Amino acid sequence: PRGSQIAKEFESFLLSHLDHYLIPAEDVAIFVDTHNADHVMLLLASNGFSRVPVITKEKKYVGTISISDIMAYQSKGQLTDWEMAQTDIVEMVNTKIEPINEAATLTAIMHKIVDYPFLPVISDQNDFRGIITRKSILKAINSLLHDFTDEYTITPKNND
Amino acid sequence: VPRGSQIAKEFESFLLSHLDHYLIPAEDVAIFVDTHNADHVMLLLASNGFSRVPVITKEKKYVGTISISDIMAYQSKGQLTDWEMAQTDIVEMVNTKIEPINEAATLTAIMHKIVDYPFLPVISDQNDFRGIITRKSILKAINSLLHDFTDEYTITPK
Ligand SMILES: [Pt+2]
Ligand SMILES: [Pt+2]
Repeated sequence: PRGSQIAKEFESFLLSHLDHYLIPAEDVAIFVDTHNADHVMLLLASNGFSRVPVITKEKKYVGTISISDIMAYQSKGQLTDWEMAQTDIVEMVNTKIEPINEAATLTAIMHKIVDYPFLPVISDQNDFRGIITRKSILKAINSLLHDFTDEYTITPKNND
Repeated sequence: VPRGSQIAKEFESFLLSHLDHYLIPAEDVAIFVDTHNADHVMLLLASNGFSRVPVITKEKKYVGTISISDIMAYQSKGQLTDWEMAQTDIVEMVNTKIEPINEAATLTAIMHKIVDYPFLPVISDQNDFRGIITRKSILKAINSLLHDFTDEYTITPK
């Protein structure tokens, strides 16, 4: 059979704080597929971002990029610094984090946010809608842990 | 004890009794020593997939954290040459912004602090490094809470 779902009461409460875990595309730092390998490497080391979403000039999701992705590509094809200043990031884009849909179940988001630091949210047409981070989920989880008892009563159950 | 807004005692009880393994021990956490040369640390951080790593002393005592952005910022601050950077240990570029939590910290405080930082170094009263609590390990426990809380508890509308 299929696995367990999160309690309907928890899913109901968290869906009243949707604004918290979904971070819109306009508030998320991104790189374009046509951007320079060396330039985004210098930028990733200055900003100190583990990995950043890569999108196209028409705002469509491509993958993610990190310093370790660029550095692995440099070793793989023995590319010099001058050659890296002429290479776009399309060729070294990480596609391991499978993007979730806008209509994803909160039970799936909770399972996937454990595995990845962030989940890119896309439309059925692959338009980058934004990201869901471990931090934004924990903000909503924190409100749940403090305010769940405002609309709900929890009583212990004895199974013995 | 005049405590403020606390997490529900039922949630705190469940998280403490079933999945208290969110306190990743010091033996399972990758670390750097404060004497490790900056360039080799930078090369290691760029080879492995790590945003920032805890820095402990030779005597397993907490010092701070290190990231590529910490080393690179120190390099431009003093426009240091690559041979000057080779001799340099990471203890001069260490990041002490993440204030370590105590072993005796409340779960309510851990939950407020894990939102702010990707991980919380857990230390003793003598600053002995005990391990870390990550956003990932907290989310594993939170996931078990969201699925199995109703095993020992009944939730009814108020
Ligand atoms: Pt690099
Ligand atoms: Pt560097």
